[PDB]
Amino acid sequence: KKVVLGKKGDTVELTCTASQKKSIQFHWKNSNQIKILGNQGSFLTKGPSKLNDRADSRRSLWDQGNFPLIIKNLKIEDSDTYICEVEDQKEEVQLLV
Amino acid sequence: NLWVTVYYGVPVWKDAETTLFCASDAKAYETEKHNVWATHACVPTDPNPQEIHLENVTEEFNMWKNNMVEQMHTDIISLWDQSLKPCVKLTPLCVTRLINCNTSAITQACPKVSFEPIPIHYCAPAGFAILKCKDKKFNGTGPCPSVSTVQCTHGIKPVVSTQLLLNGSLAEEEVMIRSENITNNAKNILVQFNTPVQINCTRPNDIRQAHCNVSKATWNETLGKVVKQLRKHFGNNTIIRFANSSGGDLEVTTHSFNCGGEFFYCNTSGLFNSTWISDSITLPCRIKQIINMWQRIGQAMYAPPIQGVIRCVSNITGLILTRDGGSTTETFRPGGGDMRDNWRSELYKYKVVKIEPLGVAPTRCKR
Amino acid sequence: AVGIGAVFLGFLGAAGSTMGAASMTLTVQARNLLLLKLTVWGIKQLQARVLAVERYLRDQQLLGIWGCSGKLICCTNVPWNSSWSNRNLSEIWDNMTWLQWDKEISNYTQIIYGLLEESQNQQEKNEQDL
Amino acid sequence: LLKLTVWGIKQLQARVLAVERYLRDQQLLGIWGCSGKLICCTNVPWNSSWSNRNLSEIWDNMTWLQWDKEISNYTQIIYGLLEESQNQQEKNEQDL
Amino acid sequence: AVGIGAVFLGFLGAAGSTMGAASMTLTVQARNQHLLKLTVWGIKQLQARVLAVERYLRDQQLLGIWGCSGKLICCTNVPWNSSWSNRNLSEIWDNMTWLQWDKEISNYTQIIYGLLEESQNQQEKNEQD
Amino acid sequence: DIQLTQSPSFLSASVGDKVTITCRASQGVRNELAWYQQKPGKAPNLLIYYASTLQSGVPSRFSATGSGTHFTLTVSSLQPEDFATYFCQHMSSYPLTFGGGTKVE
Amino acid sequence: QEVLVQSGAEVKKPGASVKVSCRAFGYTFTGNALHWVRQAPGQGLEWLGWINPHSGDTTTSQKFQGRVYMTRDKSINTAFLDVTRLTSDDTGIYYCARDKYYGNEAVGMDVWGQGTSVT
Amino acid sequence: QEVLVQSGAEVKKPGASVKVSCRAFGYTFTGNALHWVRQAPGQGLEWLGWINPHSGDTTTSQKFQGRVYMTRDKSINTAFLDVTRLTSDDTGIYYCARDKYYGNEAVGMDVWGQGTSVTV
Ligand SMILES: *[C@@H]1O[C@H](CO)[C@@H](O[C@@H]2O[C@H](CO)[C@@H](O[C@@H]3O[C@H](CO[C@H]4O[C@H](CO)[C@@H](O)[C@H](O)[C@@H]4O)[C@@H](O)[C@H](O[C@H]4O[C@H](CO)[C@@H](O)[C@H](O)[C@@H]4O)[C@@H]3O)[C@H](O)[C@H]2NC(C)=O)[C@H](O)[C@H]1NC(C)=O
Ligand SMILES: *[C@@H]1O[C@H](CO)[C@@H](O[C@@H]2O[C@H](CO)[C@@H](O[C@@H]3O[C@H](CO[C@H]4O[C@H](CO)[C@@H](O)[C@H](O)[C@@H]4O)[C@@H](O)[C@H](O[C@H]4O[C@H](CO)[C@@H](O)[C@H](O)[C@@H]4O)[C@@H]3O)[C@H](O)[C@H]2NC(C)=O)[C@H](O)[C@H]1NC(C)=O
Ligand SMILES: *[C@@H]1O[C@H](CO)[C@@H](O)[C@H](O)[C@H]1NC(C)=O
Ligand SMILES: *[C@@H]1O[C@H](CO)[C@@H](O)[C@H](O)[C@H]1NC(C)=O
Ligand SMILES: *[C@@H]1O[C@H](CO)[C@@H](O)[C@H](O)[C@H]1NC(C)=O
Repeated sequence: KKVVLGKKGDTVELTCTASQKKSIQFHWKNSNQIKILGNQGSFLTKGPSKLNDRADSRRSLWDQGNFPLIIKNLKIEDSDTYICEVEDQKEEVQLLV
Repeated sequence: NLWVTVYYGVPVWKDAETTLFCASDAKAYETEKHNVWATHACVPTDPNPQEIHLENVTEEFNMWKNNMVEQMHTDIISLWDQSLKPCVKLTPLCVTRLINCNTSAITQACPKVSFEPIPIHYCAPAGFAILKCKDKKFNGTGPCPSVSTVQCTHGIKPVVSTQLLLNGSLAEEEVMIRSENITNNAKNILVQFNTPVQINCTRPNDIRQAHCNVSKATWNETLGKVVKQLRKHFGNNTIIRFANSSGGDLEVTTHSFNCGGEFFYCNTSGLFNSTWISDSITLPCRIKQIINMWQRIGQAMYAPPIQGVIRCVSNITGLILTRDGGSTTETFRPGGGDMRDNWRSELYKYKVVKIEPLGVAPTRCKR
Repeated sequence: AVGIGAVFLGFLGAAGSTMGAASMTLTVQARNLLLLKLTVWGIKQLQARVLAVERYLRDQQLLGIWGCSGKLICCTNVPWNSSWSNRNLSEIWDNMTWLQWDKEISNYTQIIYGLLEESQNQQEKNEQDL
Repeated sequence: LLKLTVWGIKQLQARVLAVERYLRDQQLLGIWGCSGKLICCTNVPWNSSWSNRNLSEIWDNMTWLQWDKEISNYTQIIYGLLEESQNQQEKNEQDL
Repeated sequence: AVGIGAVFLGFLGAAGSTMGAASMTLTVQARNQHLLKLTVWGIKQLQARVLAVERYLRDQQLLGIWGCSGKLICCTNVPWNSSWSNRNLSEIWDNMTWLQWDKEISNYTQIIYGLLEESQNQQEKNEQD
Repeated sequence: DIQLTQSPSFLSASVGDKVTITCRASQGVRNELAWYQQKPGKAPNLLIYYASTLQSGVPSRFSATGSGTHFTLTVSSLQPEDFATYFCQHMSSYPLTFGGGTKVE
Repeated sequence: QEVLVQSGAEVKKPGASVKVSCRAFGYTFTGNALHWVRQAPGQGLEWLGWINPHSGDTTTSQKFQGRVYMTRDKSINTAFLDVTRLTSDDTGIYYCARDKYYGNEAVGMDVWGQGTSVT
Repeated sequence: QEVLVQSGAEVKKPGASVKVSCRAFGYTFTGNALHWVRQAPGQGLEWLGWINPHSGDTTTSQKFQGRVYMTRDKSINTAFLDVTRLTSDDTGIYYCARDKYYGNEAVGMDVWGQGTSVTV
């Protein structure tokens, strides 16, 4: 699985590549199965997690298949394994501080 | 010993994915901007609808893998691109981890036009047929025993609204809960009422303010019906809670719709606040000019609103709710925004089939 | 018991009935298979009528290829091979719908069409010529 | 192009209506058991309650107009009998 | 020799092939500004479709008068003349194309059509009565 | 006509009993007779057709037997919702006529 | 789902004629034969007639010929029954009943109306 | 004018799969069957198999099953030969050939391509 390094107080991005190049309903969840962010069609929505105002995404890459997650002001608690759900595919990305 | 005979006209069908013509009811002189789209793409309707109730045959329906939602969607995108011309468009283009995207910008002459939805039928061409599930307790998927052949459907209303369903069709028996997969925490939950909730949501004679009233008692009884129906699926002992929203853009975290050629963004913080265990409410709408288009990725800038009175009254008929599955109690944060869910809830009992009237059978005939 | 005659179930109205009773009403399901407004609305109706007539003509020509022109029910000369989901005639004609039959035959139907086209009208013909 | 959108639609409609009428008549003959024959002859017996005369008188002393004026009371029973007593009676015995 | 089966020569693909070889492939020749887009481009194609349908129906009606209804290879009861350029059947069916056979009886086609349509089918259906 | 006589007419029974009620015909009607129930103030409801087959929606605790001119139905367990009037009617030949009535209590 | 919807109760004088309608919901009206039946209060069921809603042919018992007449309307899917020379013995409740109609024969009456009261 | 155009010279490592193409010009593509013929350098020509371009049926000899695959494309009039599991003995030239195909039987090979050179 993919493992990424991280530093405290810095912005990190995680990629989640789909098969085709259009816009597909996806979601980002943590290991506790709490929603972080996702798209309802052509918009952006966020979850009830603790990373509500520290997790954005690049809107223009949704028309290329990539669904990245951008985390700003990273802390000690943000080191989990992150699950990306798209096209009945669950991708695991391990993040550490 | 026994041989083969062909039979012409046998009653069989296969699952097809063809296109359909609309055939709405256009007046061919009105400047509604729904009618000028209808008079250039729809033929007039049939005043004698054909309905043939079938015998004891069960059909395996499907809701979330339909192939009329994607035919609704392109037609409504064509309507919104040929009807409401915006002033400034911003669509990302991004010609191809080594990539950079630039935003295009076109400028078009933007007038202010009328805007109101008209009822639209969907009628299949010759050779095909439309099956309708007449079961009043339909789960949404699986088999349906009471199927009926319909020439074409009722008048659907192309409502454009997140966070709430406006001017929709009603259920028969009680409030119904439809989902692709409960206990997934990623699929939307569609809720259909059995009574309409009246909402009067208008701009009084500050221009960027709008008072938007709903009745408290009918909303309370509707939420009681909703919690009574939701308690069946979760164990009948779990108290649920209605939160407001969780972040997102302004076109999701509020209730956003169109009222007379203007974009209304009304808050829903005063509706989903109660916790259910075992006279009127006003809403602060802010009319906008910067919007995110639901059809594609991009931003749109429009004109200042028309001075005067802008009044619209409508029926709230359905809800889109999303569970917040954690680690007990459960929370239903009402989200939505994907517009396919705003048409899959009203096209949930229809199927397109192709007749193949040519069968073969073994008999004892000769020559 | 006492009776009065037949009834009229409608177009595609016998799909739930058995094969031995839905084959008597093939006539009903074979009968039904056949300025700005003058530019827009009329030409779509005209195209729909032309498309329906042409589909019926193509399908009747495909019936006429096998030596079965015009008739709703006719007999051919290929034998029923036992690998094509063999059953008794009573349970086929009394306990099945036509939908279940085309569910149970759909893996082999193109072979049936090819055997009907290659034989019969190209085997009764080219043998009567010699 | 004003001559095309006025004089073209009506003539095409008339041609399509004539083609559809001829195909409906040929479909009715195909249901009756005569697929393409002009004169065709069937299995239904001629009941004598329908008005019979001598064979020389019927085939030599009447126009078709007088015969169609005379038989017009009893035409639908003839049509139903020619449907059922041929193509629901010759069939269901060849399927034995 | 070894083989797989038949091939698809084309629409008019069997022209030039022998008479018996083209007699098995008669199936492949018997089977064959929004307002401005629906006034010149949308009516000529419809007229062509109606013309093709009406031509096929009138020619199939001309087949149906001869007693063949809707068959491809039909058979009738008319004696073939010792005239009309009679040869042995092997040279007709194994050496000549259909084009040369139509050019050989180009003069004598109407007599054959009058023998088929008139005084045979009316005579046969008179004999049936 | 054809006369249908029920036997016996008025019954008293407790909850959970075995009851068999009889319909007699003046002529042999094979099996072409059907069994109905009418509640007071409501329309009659169909229970048995072809004298031996259960109507869909009828509970399985009811049954019906019989041949020739002697037909019966049997209820294995009486319920408070099963107290109404029971009728028998034939359709082999004209006229269609019903039983005189069987009220249970 | 399959129900039969009629008109209201009627009160008529003797010697007159009364009209009752029955409309079908939930099924194709031209598919099953339709029966009419009466009830005097306190008596057993006795039967009037039955009609095909496709051919329009009617059939009545040996003691009501020329007394009742049955017609049909396929546009509104309504069957009409008319009773002439009303007497005191015709006072009662009215029912229209869909026959199940298996094998082109009479089988049983499964769908009923709610009864038209005539007096 | 009847010609067959093949691909260029391919270079390759052993063990993988390679694909060559043959496009027909000057005749209708669905009329005559196509043979595939291999020639080793310094040896004689060797025959692989043949495909009917209409029905899609392919026939291969008794010692290239699961190693040689044959597909067609009627929209662009092409025949694709897929050679898998490449060894050192497979360096040579490829020929696509039009059968004359008289009376639905193999008669002879009249039209040949310019050839495709493969080195492994
Ligand atoms: C779905 O809907 C279809 C039609 O819409 C229904 O099919 C009908 O089913 C009924 C029975 O359920 C058929 O009616 C009768 O079937 C009887 C079967 O015979 C047995 O039972 C009788 C009971 O008295 C015994 O006497 C007998 O000995 C057998 O034990 C017969 O009584 C009748 O069939 C007779 O007549 C026919 C000609 O009509 C002959 O071919 C037979 O051989 C036999 O002599 C009678 O037919 C009815 O026919 C069915 N309809 C059709 C069109 O065939 C389904 O029941 C319904 N439900 C389901 C779940 O599928
Ligand atoms: C374009 O033009 C050519 C003209 O040449 C068309 O005709 C084809 O011609 C060749 C021969 O030139 C046909 O080849 C076949 O040969 C088979 C065996 O070869 C024998 O040939 C002769 C006897 O014919 C002798 O020298 C000797 O016995 C050989 O053994 C024959 O079996 C073929 O058919 C013969 O036998 C069968 C069965 O007995 C008979 O039914 C036939 O009538 C015939 O006597 C034939 O001779 C080839 O088949 C011809 N094509 C046909 C007939 O379609 C081309 O067809 C034409 N088109 C194209 C696309 O090229
Ligand atoms: C019958 O079908 C089987 C399919 O397994 C086939 O192998 C066999 O050849 C067929 N018999 C014929 C065509 O006579
Ligand atoms: C002849 O016709 C009359 C009336 O049309 C009818 O009553 C009679 O039964 C018929 N008889 C025969 C043998 O067809
Ligand atoms: C054959 O044709 C000739 C001239 O066309 C004619 O005189 C002769 O009667 C014909 N014979 C037959 C049998 O048709």
